[PDB]
Amino acid sequence: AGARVLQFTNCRILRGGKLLREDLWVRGGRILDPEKLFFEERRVADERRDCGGRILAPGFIDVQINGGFGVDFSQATEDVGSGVALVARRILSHGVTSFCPTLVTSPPEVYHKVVPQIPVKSGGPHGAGVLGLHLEGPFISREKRGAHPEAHLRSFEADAFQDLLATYGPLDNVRIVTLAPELGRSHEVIRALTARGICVSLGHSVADLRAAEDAVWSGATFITHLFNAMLPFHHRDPGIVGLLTSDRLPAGRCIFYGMIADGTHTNPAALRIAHRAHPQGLVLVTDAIPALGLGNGRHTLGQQEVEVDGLTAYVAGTKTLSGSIAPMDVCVRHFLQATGCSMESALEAASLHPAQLLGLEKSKGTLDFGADADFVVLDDSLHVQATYISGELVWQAD
Amino acid sequence: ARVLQFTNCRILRGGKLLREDLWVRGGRILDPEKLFFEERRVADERRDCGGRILAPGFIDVQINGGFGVDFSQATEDVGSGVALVARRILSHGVTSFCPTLVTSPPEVYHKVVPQIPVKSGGPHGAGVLGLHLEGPFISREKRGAHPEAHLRSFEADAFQDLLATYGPLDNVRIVTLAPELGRSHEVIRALTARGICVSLGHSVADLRAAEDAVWSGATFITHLFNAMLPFHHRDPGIVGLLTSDRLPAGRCIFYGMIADGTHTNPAALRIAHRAHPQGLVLVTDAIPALGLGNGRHTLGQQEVEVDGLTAYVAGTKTLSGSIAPMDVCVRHFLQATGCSMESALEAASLHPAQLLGLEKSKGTLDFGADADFVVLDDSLHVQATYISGELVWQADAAR
Ligand SMILES: [Zn+2]
Ligand SMILES: [Zn+2]
Repeated sequence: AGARVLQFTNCRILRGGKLLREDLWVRGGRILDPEKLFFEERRVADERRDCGGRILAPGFIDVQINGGFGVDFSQATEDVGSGVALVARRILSHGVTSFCPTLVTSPPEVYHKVVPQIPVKSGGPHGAGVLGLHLEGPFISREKRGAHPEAHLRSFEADAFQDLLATYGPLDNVRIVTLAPELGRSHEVIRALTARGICVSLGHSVADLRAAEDAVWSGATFITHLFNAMLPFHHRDPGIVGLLTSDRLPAGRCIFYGMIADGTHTNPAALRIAHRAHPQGLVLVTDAIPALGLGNGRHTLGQQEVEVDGLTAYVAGTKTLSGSIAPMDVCVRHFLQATGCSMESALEAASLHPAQLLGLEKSKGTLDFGADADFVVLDDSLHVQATYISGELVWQAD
Repeated sequence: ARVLQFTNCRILRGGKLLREDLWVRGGRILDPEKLFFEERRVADERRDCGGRILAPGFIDVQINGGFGVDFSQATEDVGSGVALVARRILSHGVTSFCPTLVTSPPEVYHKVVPQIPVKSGGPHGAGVLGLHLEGPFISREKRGAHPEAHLRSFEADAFQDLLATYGPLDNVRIVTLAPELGRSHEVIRALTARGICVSLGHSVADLRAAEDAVWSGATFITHLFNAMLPFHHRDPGIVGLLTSDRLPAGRCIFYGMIADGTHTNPAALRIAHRAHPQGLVLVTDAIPALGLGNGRHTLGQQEVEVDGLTAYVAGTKTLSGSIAPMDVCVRHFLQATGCSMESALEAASLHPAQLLGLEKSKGTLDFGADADFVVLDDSLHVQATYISGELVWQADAAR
């Protein structure tokens, strides 16, 4: 009640699935109902900001990003925190206001050192907020390891959740774990992780549909880059993609799924068929690697060497895709162009949906009253012109 | 000239089940308001439907035979076999169909095609809308149950090669071919210029090849997912037509699906219906073993064995068509997709009518259309079948 009231005017705002010609009101970092404010507090805006007719949408949330701008999160470097901060800062210019630093399959000693150095952290002028870690691997399949090194894959059979605890170390900073559910004893691990509030995602897996459905019933709620590093859809063997159409899942519970809309990992047909089959679950992720923002050269991805050739990142010396160099705003615009969906659907896939996945939909991913005032200013092509966190301008184009 | 009024019914009209009466006169659906312009404003007969559903009669555009009849055999009485099938499928809710012939030697087409002409429906059976010729101009890689020995190609003289194979095409309504065949573009233009629907099937065509064939005039896909490349995130193949933005504006690509519970799992029916609901066409793809069950049968030049309710080419695990009737397919599609009753009924009637340009006379309960319709309960069991406003089959007479 003791903070300044900001009124953003001459804008279209994404609210309730629609672009509305309505002002955005903010105080103390949260969005205000202006009618409630005048009718209970009898207060008007302390400051007005003309948005020039542009679009305001909730800031993007990237739940799978391995690094960027030369930073590799899967390295136990001397200043891990500095690298996270650099990425957090730079992705503001991509419209990203929250993200999950992601680590790929690594030896346990890397997790033991890196994980405690990347805790949850609120966004601000210092960069997008850190929502917690996404640990992708090592409990994934050899057949679909993709860019993950075979030598550091692990399994559960010995002592299940304790094997995972010994591998990663304390899980306080962890928010998502990608695993392959066909691993023996995955049920016990999925129960333990979700009981601790950790989202379980299915990926890098040769699981069939029934195994995937079992994993959802155990508590899994996410699919890691749909179509990538999993078996294809077959009309008598649907695999993980079949989760998008399954009627055997808990009634009314939304299974979410990431898609990499960089133009290389999935064709327009795949983005369209998923968006049409299950629009509410689609989550845009960058799956970015350290070459994000650099565009070329040799980089690392954990224990692997990565080479960027043209606009595509491969494990050095191979034709194995190893992440993306497309920032989130590029993914949003590509998803929009490739699917022919509405601007609202593209913006929701990059913010609302990841927020819902993580249970944050009351504070992030929306412009609803009471939510955090994390939003981006967009032109009609969905180019980012400005980024706000807690109602404060934290990045502006030039 | 009698006016029939069906009362106490829900009718499928405009994509909705409406509690409205159905009026019929002269074999056609009647606008009751037209009676205000005539001398008599009351029906000559009223039929209380007990709250049941009236829907357009099913249209099966891919059925190879059934009940011991194999359309792809040059027997001494081809017409009698077609009539037998036509008669029996009334009990499955089917009031029109396209007898389908599989890959055969040219001598079979020359004898059989002239003996299966278009024929209106009636008490003697479902109407014949024309022939569906599936093959022989299809891929070796995806020939399925079609015999390798009788596949053919176009490269020599294209449409003339097709004419020499089939003989005169007057009775032909659909041709399934693989568009990656050389000179397929020419054949597709020639067929569609003559009013023949071209369907893509038994093909390893990539998406671009499939889209090109649509631009050439193709409007149908033969049993989606069966005998074609899978949906894939690098190149979706023919299935990608359901999501393509590269097709002629305003053209609905239609696609058949076999909803027998064996040819495609529920995920496939769901993913297609959600990606492109307006194009989905239910076909039985029935084979001569329909209604006979286990044992040895034929499918054209092939021997077929039905073992455990599944049809295979004898001595193989190669699927060779279906033994599920259309009403079973309708109910399976409904249950498997969770779609509306209206969507399931439209996929079995409206959509195949639209494919064939017949939506003003078949596949609808619109005014002026042919009064071909079925009486259904809420589980979509067919309890009665009407053609030209006349009752031609009834499940029982308990009511
Ligand atoms: Zn991955
Ligand atoms: Zn076929």
